[PDB]
Amino acid sequence: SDPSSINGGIVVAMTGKDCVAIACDLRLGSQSLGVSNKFEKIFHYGHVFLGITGLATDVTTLNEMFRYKTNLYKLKEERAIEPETFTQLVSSSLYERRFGPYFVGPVVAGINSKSGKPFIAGFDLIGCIDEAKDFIVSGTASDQLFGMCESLYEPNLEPEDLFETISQALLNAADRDALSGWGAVVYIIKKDEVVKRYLKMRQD
Amino acid sequence: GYDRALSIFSPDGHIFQVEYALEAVKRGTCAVGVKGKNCVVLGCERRSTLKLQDTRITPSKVSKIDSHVVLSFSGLNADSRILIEKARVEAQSHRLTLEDPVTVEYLTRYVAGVQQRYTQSGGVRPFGVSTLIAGFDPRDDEPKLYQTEPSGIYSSWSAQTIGRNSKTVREFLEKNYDRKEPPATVEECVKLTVRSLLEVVQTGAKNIEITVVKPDSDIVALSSEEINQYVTQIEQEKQE
Amino acid sequence: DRGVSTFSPEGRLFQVEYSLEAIKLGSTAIGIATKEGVVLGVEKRATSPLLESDSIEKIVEIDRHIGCAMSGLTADARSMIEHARTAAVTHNLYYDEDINVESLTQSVCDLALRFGELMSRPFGVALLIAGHDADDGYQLFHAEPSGTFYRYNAKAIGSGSEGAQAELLNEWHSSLTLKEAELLVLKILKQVMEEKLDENNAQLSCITKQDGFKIYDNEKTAELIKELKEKEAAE
Amino acid sequence: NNYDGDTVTFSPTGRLFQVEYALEAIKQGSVTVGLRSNTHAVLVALKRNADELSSYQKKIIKCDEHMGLSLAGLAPDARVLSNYLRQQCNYSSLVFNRKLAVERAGHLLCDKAQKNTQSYGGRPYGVGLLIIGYDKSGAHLLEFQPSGNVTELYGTAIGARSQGAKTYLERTLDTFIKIDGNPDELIKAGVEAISQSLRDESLTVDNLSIAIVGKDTPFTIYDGEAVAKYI
Amino acid sequence: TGYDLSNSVFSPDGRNFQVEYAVKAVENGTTSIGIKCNDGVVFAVEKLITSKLLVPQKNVKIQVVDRHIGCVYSGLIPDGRHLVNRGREEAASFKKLYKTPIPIPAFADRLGQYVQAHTLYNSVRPFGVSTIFGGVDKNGAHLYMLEPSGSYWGYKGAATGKGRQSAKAELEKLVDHHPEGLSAREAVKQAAKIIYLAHEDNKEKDFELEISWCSLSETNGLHKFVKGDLLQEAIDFAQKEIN
Amino acid sequence: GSRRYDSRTTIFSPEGRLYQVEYALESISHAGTAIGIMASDGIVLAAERKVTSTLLEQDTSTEKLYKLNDKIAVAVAGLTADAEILINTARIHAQNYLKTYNEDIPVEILVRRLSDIKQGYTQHGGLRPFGVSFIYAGYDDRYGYQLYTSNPSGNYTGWKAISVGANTSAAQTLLQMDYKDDMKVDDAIELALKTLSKTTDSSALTYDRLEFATIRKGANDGEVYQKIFKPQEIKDILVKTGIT
Amino acid sequence: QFNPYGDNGGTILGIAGEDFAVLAGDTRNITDYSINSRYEPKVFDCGDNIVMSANGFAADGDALVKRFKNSVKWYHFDHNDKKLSINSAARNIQHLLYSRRFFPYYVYNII
Amino acid sequence: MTDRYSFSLTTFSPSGKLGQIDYALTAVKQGVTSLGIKATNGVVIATEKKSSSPLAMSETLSKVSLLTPDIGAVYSGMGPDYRVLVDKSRKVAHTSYKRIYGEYPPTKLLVSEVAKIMQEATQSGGVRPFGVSLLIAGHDEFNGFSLYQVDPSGSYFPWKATAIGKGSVAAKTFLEKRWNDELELEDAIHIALLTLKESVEGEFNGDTIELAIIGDENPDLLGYTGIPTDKGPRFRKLTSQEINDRLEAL
Amino acid sequence: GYDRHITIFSPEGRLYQVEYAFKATNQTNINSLAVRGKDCTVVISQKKVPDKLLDPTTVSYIFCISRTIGMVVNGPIPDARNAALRAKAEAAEFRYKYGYDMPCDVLAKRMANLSQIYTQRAYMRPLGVILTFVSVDEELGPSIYKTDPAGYYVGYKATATGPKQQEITTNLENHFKKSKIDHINEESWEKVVEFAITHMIDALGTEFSKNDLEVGVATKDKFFTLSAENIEERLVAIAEQ
Ligand SMILES: [Cl-]
Ligand SMILES: [Mg+2]
Repeated sequence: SDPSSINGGIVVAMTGKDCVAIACDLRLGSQSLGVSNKFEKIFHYGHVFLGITGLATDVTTLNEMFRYKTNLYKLKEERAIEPETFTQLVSSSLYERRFGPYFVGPVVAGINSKSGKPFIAGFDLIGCIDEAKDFIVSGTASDQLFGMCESLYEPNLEPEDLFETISQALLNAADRDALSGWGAVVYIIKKDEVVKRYLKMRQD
Repeated sequence: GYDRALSIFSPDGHIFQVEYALEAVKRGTCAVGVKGKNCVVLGCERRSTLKLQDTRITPSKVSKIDSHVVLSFSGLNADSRILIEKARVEAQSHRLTLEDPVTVEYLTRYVAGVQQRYTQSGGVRPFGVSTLIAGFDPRDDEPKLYQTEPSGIYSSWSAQTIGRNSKTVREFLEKNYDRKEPPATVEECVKLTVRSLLEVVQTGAKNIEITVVKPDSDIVALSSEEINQYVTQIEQEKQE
Repeated sequence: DRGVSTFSPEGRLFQVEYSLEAIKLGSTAIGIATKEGVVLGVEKRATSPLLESDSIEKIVEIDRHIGCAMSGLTADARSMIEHARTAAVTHNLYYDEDINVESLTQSVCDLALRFGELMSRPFGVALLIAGHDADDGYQLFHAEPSGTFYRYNAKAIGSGSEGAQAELLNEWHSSLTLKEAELLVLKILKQVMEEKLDENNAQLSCITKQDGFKIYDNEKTAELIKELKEKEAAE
Repeated sequence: NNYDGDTVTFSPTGRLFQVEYALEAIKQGSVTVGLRSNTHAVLVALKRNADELSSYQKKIIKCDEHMGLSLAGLAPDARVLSNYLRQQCNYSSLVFNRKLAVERAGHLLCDKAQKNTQSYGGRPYGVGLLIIGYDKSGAHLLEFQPSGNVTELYGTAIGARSQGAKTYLERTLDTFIKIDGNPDELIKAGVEAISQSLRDESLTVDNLSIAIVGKDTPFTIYDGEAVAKYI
Repeated sequence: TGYDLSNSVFSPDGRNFQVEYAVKAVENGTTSIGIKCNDGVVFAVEKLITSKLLVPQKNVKIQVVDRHIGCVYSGLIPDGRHLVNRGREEAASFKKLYKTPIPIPAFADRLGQYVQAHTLYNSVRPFGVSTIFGGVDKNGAHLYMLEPSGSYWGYKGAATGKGRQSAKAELEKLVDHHPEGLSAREAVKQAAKIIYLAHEDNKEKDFELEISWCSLSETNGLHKFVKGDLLQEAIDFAQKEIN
Repeated sequence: GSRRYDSRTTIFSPEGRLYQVEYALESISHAGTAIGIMASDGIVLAAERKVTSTLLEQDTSTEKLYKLNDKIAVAVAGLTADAEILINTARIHAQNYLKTYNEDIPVEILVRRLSDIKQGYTQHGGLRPFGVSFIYAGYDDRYGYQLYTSNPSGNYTGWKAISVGANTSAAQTLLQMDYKDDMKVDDAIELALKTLSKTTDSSALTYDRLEFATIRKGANDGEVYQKIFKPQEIKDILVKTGIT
Repeated sequence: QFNPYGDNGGTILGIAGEDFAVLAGDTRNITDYSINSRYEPKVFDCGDNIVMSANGFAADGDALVKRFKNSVKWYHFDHNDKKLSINSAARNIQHLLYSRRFFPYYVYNII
Repeated sequence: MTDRYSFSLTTFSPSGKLGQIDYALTAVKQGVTSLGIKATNGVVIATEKKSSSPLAMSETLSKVSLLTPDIGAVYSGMGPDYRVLVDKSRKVAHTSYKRIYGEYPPTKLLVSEVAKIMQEATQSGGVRPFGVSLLIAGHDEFNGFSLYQVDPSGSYFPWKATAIGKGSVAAKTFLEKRWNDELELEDAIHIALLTLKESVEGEFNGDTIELAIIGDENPDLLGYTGIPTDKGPRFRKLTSQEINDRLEAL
Repeated sequence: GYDRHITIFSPEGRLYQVEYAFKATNQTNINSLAVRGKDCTVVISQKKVPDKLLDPTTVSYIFCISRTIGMVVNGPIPDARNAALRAKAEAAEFRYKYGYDMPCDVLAKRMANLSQIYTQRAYMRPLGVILTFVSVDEELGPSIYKTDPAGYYVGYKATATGPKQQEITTNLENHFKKSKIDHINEESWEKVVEFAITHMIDALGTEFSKNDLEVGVATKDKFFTLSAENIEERLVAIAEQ
């Protein structure tokens, strides 16, 4: 019944030293039933990355919507949108549905191309921004991710160290949630290179 | 909203805007329709003032309204798109509500009704377009060929032409087309359609388009070489 | 320019008077009412020999007991016929009965003056509405774009109207049979038509209480034409 | 001239030509006569035909059991205005259980016609009406002009050659007003009045149209052999 | 030129010729007047008897708004009725919201704004009437006169129509000869006289006199028509003065 | 009323022409010449800026060549302000199609529609038409490289090479002469610039009086790249082809 | 909560003969256990030799009869004083009733 | 009532001219001279305060207007038309941008929105074109400093320097000789004052001249402290005294 | 020549309907004047009651828009009242929405914007009036702001409007050229009214009785008009020195 927990899923993002990381599970379900193990929840618009948890139809709908809006932004501005600006666009677009909201938990991750500063942010379903320095969590295992991130995270981690921290936070949180798992993906993001790694995890 | 009455009567009982819409049709490229015993052929002129054209992507003169009905026209090109779109929407709407494809007579009556509506509606001008609508009714082997015009009147024709120099090709068809014995085959029907256009067209190269429609949704457009063979045979017989 | 609903100094609506000129250019239509039925006949007037004449539909069914012939800008008649048919059938829905010919005619004429700056101009077509009901029997009406309708024993509209009306003045009497009326319409049509009258360029129809509204076949009309020629040659 | 293109334009002398042209349509229309006593009110109308095969255009329309009118000019405009009266008479009955006063019916027609004379796009009504009725203050006769002017009268006439009938009624004023409790004699005076407006043609059985309303008489129309008595 | 063909168009003078043409329709109409007295107002009007067939005392021209305001006008009669219908709507909405009956100055502006609105667009025609109106409110008696342009002022006496000059001259004499004021019953008598004197400009056809009044003492501040003996007394006084 | 002042923008002449469309075309004939040339391996768009000034900031300027999406571009001839209204509608459009079908919009579908909008202004509404002619250069996987034009009438046609704006009569003759079907982009670039150089009303054709763009499959492997040329890049290609 | 319906009781009876018909009904009007009126007419002459009675909720019954009487009046105006047949009246009443299909007239009707 | 002018009042003539736009440009020509010059580290916009009466307080009438903290505007032509355009330009900067992206629009996009409004008045029903030409100077992070002209047609062009109105032809010639790509802001202000003196007849001082700049951030004009990233508006209107100081070194 | 009937541009770039609306302004043949004191703003206007039948108390071109703002109009009374009613509505709406009294200059701008719309939109005609708004603003002090049919508005040290505005304008110009200040250096408003009347007398060259003038005075937190007897007292003080 609860739209935020029908399909299940999780997203987590972390900052490092001159880098960010964003990760998600691959599960899509109908409550107890597992339907897909290839439902990626992370999308990118230029160099800005967006992870979305919650109701899958709204996840898909919002992706197509932000693709729409960022493509027009670029044609008019003659430049790619930045994370700080995109974060405001997400907030705006969610609050315009204040009394009929998208049942989602978005997470923005990216590096400002000009300043070089790593940036992450999270939202509630109606646009309240959570701009954090350390990490952002979202999904059905958000409580689990908070416990892992808060204990495992330390500032100024290098990309290859940050990878291990975010991966372990995700994996162990997912294994304590019935509605999350069935695969996992981690994006490691630097100012001009991005690596994407699929993790090996238990498939139950 | 803009409500101005543009189409109105004049002292002598004429609606000039509807009559001036017919002048736009007179300017348009020639289009011809000929129905045989078991088929209908639609011929269309392409003015050769425009070369360096990309014939792959250029809007074709004959348009499919459904799988069993086609529509050609003479007059303003942009106006014709609006009629064709409406006709296509209605064709699907008819299938959706009555579970049968439109008859050629029904589709013509709809298109003609749209044209008429634009002759007594405020803020709009008449369509500068006359159409030839051809095809076969579902589960029927009798050929159908109708004509419409800006005023909204429509009628069925054994053979008919519209557009520039249509007076000349109609003259040709009136003496060559026999009702008691129409073109028995596809060849005879296409040949007569090409012959009629050769009275007006100029060159028989890329200026003539032909589209054959047969029963049971069998519609095909002839190529340049196939048409050129008809042009060759006609003139070789003429040299005598 | 000038308003569409403007009065002339003589007290007439310019647009209504101009629409009447368009009707004079239209093909001839004749109606004759008798005690055995009402006959309706029209000139088809094909613009070319290649035009399949049977597709020319200038006589039209409104209901089983009401028919209609037209003259002028015939494209304008389609929405009037549509309204008439809807009115006739809607009344059958609400009242479980046939609708009076006068009431139907009145419903059509209510559209006439709904023009201004609603539609942008008056209709450019006149209608002969013929029918039968239990109250007033066999009736023939002439519906104009002015919104006025007159009942007639016999009436001609179109290009040869005043010549035909003068002929209908002399020929009509209250004891006419249906067969006599059929021949009389054919006689007058043949007189005012440009081309020679035959079964392909002219159409007959009638409305009787028993059989209702019927458009005549070309084979049936052809015999009535042949019957006419012989009776004119008889004296 | 330059000020007759639409109804929204005054002339330099303060005239409204479109309204005056609408008034002209009434003068072209067939004659109709109205007159009343203290007990009854009568309408007499000369109907017009297109030709010998045609019927005679109806001139009188019933609005309620106690009210109705005769027309002169554009008949479709009379149908619109009479329909409006029918609705207003009916609104008064359904809401207030009250028969509409004839004077108030005139005020409503005046106000409806006026809106058409002050606004752009529309046109004035091209018809004149003679309304008769019997209400709580007795018998009544009204004359409606499409300018908006409505006038309560003892008797009157409108249409072509209406001046002849109007003069007759002006002489007969003292006589016909006293015709109380006698409907046939009041109609006779009306038929004799409309006869003063005739030339060439005379009153035949399918030509004449009469209507009456009174104290214990609902609004009824007489046509055909029902008016042969008065010829 | 062409500036007079359309309403709401300024001429090179700065004039609205269409409104000036509407005034010509007012000047063509019958005479109507208003007289402000000690504790109220009196309205009177000339009704031309076009024919003997006109029923006497039936075609009433003076109209009441609410229960305390009287309105009379000269020119196009339907335009006046339209204006009064609006006045009644304005008065009804005022009382609905504010409880108290509409004050006369407040009412005057409601009409003024409405008439003025019909000089702002070419899609409407100006009003073909000058309207004399007034009554009694909490602050006493008020008399107003409103032109086609939307212009209105307060008046001691007012007159409009074909016999306005004759009337105005007579009103000016009353103002001079009665600085302390005029009584309500006197004003009715004087009103009758002025209409009779103003009838010399419409002397072809005979006429019918119609008078109304609002007075704090005589009518309890309510609008009433002058009827019966009081009307006949005023007619007799008027007939005596012309002879 | 208001009827007095209505120009009646959507009516036929006695000859059956649309007055305003014809007059809009007359306006466009005074606009800077724009040329499109389609090759086997790409498309070229060339256009002439109108009598510029030395104080005009060229590198941030855009009056002729606009980007509709990653695959489709347009050259403008006529009122720039009118063109931008239509350009933004076309951009929203391509995005609506992409959101609905999850595929890039076919070129013709985008063209047909801008042309349908233009058509509407000639048939209803009582408004003046858009005084704009477009040359559409685009690519999709159905027809490959495509050139279209649309004008204020709302009529559109496909081309191998085409010009709009000023001196189209002279420009079309020169293109018809030197164009061949087996032509390549580098050759088409040269043809476009040579044609402008001969048809221009200016004394000489320089980098500051030109806007230039190409659509090439000359992108790393099976994909398409749009290149809007910079002022310095236009200056280089003018020297390369041997015009300056 | 506001209940827009009520029950005014009463009973009606229609019997058809060979060349006649009767429509009877009691004259009592009630709410709950109280009597409102001992004589409140419930059967009406609607014109054209038709009698009608709407039994149940009096306010809806009075409104329907009032509307049908009005329908008869306009049938005369629109169709040249033609007599409304009983079968035509019945069909007309169906459309009056079904026009409020989603907020019904709480009455059983007999003509 | 109702607005019954639903048809265009600007239409193409047989020659292809849009008459009302041409006539609007003629109204701009009659208007008082205004100019704009772009420097390396700023932009300057200037105009004459043509006072209608000496009793009128010319300080209350502002020809140079702030649109956003980093964008300013000046005009030539009809003043009332300019005033309403500034009101709409200020509002559209919020509704179509700031309320969406949480930041002020870049110069070119705000100009684009203003241009759109002026184009619509050239095609929509029952309206005339705006009788003004705007010069819009501004700064934004990714485009730097910029100067745009916007005409009655809705067309806009970026300029290094330009002038509009009464003596624009002479003023543009003057600017062509003096302008280079290495100008500092103070040099541009000096050139602006020289250029503007040629078109002015009467008094030439800080009280008769209106001049503003887009330059460095003004933290003193921000109104609050505590947020490092908020450094204040780049738009600044020069005072009467500040102008007179630079007229002594003229 | 339909470019002279509606508000569209002529070939010269002019709006003739706006220019003709300016000419309607002087149709009443009345001259007005406005000046500022230290604590007050005074506005005077000629009063002409030609007809003896008129109630002179109702003849007025000065309006009380709000408690603080007063307005004098130069132009025909129907348009004047149209503007007055609108300004009153706007001033009231402003206070309701924004929680403080509408300033004089803000109201002037708002009315000027409305006037601008009539010069651009075709269906609406310009009002043939010039509106002079006066108050003692809580931020700006004594204030005079004037609006015209073109949609133009500006603040004033002093101002004059009417057929003989130029004569009054120059008279005021010459006074402020001597004193070298932007106002009338006077404590009481009574003496500022006396200044206003005196300088109108000198400029127009006509003497005034109590019924020939109409005076409006703006002080802190209220605007009010003077009665005939208040003006008489003012005229007596002028004559006695
Ligand atoms: Cl505003
Ligand atoms: Mg499991």
